[PDB]
Amino acid sequence: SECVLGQSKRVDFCGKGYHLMSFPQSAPHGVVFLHVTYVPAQEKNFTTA
Amino acid sequence: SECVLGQSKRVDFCGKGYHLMSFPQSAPHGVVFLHVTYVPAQEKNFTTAPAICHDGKAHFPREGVFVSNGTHWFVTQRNFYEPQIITTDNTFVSGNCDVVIGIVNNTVYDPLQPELDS
Amino acid sequence: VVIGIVNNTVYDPLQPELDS
Amino acid sequence: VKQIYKTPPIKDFGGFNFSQILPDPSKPSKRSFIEDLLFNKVTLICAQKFNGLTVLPPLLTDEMIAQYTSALLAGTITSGWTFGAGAALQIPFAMQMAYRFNGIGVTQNVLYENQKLIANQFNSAIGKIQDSLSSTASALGKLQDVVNQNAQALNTLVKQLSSNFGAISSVLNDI
Amino acid sequence: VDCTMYICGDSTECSNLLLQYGSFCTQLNRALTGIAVEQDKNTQEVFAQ
Amino acid sequence: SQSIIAYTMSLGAENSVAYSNNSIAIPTNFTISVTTEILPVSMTKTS
Ligand SMILES: *[C@@H]1O[C@H](CO)[C@@H](O)[C@H](O)[C@H]1NC(C)=O
Ligand SMILES: *[C@@H]1O[C@H](CO)[C@@H](O)[C@H](O)[C@H]1NC(C)=O
Ligand SMILES: *[C@@H]1O[C@H](CO)[C@@H](O)[C@H](O)[C@H]1NC(C)=O
Ligand SMILES: *[C@@H]1O[C@H](CO)[C@@H](O)[C@H](O)[C@H]1NC(C)=O
Repeated sequence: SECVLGQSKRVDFCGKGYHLMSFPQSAPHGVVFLHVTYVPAQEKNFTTA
Repeated sequence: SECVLGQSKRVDFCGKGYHLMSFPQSAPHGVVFLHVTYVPAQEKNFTTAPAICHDGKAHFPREGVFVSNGTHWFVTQRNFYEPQIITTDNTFVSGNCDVVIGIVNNTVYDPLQPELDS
Repeated sequence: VVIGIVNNTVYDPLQPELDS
Repeated sequence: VKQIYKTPPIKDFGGFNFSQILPDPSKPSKRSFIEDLLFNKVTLICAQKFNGLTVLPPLLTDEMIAQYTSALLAGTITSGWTFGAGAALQIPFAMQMAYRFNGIGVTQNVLYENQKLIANQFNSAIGKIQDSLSSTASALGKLQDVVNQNAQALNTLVKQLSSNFGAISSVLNDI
Repeated sequence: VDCTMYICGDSTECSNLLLQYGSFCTQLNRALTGIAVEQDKNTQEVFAQ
Repeated sequence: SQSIIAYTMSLGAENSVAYSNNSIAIPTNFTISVTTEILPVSMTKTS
């Protein structure tokens, strides 16, 4: 309901980190989720105010 | 705690589709919830474009989408039909038109012109 | 009131077109 | 989902490749490319007939589950989350990614300029699942463990008939 | 809990007689081991995030 | 001539939505429905 049919505002519920979407995949006596999330990279040391 | 005590953004949890509110009702060894939903209807599809080019700079709809009825272009929220003229007040600019793909050339109206009289 | 506020210039988009 | 959605053959998603997830008519079954690997990896099977044991086939066959999954896939691709709350209003995937970027807190521009790299990264990440699943047999751990637990429980129940529980013999006819 | 020790203990006649009850002790030991493993599993899931 | 049939259950309706990169569907008249939900709370306090 949340990961696939919408964007989950929760954290670490749909994949790792900020959630984008999930493409469901079936399996014998189960289901496999292709969680898609947003992961930042290349941090810097900028000053703020 | 979510459907009744507040508004829930969860999908198909407090109601099928966009949830609005809920009204609990007493039942014997149970709870009857009168959830209130919000389902869009009366579908209609138009042409669109990701960005808009005015003078070599790419425009984006900010909080809406670029649509058009074939004669006039408009900026409206994706969830409702509220067309508005492409203006800087509801449009933000970043980058040039070359990088963007699918950008459609159009003119962005300036709300300052009416006030620049006299 | 603000603590740690830094001083820096802020530009006005309407300054070039202020003249009527 | 109350309706079975489908993806038009054009599949003009602006570089986003859904072959691994969408149905693959080439294979004998309509399940997606990934689905085949999962089913093969997951699959004391079909060896319980004596002692009155019987197994009821599931109401929703594997083909029906695959069809439901394909319908959900098609709804998610074109209509995004709109079909999960009402009419299936199609939106381009290139712009659906931008719409979602807004929800997390990223402006649509970032994508509007980086769409090529974003689509390439999405394809690589989704496309890398095949190799990870093939080279790792523990990716299907939960289903394998539950199936093995059920199988061993059934085997123990069957074997319990071989114990006399203090009786002279374990066979009623012999007794 | 050691099923054989708990039911019988050091005695050998009781241990021999208990073999007539199939593999109940094995099932109980397996269940206890599963619960013990699940305890650490929950601890790790809750804390090791 | 009513009787009992044995068929393959339909997996819901079939609706293929036209999808193109240059087309977007936006609603114009929303509707509001009421979704009733039932959930048991407790059993009888039998002893
Ligand atoms: C960032 O700067 C701080 C102090 O200015 C320093 O302690 C830290 O190591 C720096 N980190 C990186 C990744 O440059
Ligand atoms: C999309 O537009 C076409 C015409 O361009 C129309 O026939 C069709 O019904 C529309 N579909 C939706 C879901 O708006
Ligand atoms: C949409 O698809 C058509 C043909 O299917 C193509 O000519 C057009 O360039 C596509 N739109 C964009 C923005 O590339
Ligand atoms: C930040 O830390 C520096 C070093 O301790 C100090 O001199 C300065 O007053 C601090 N400013 C604020 C706003 O806390």
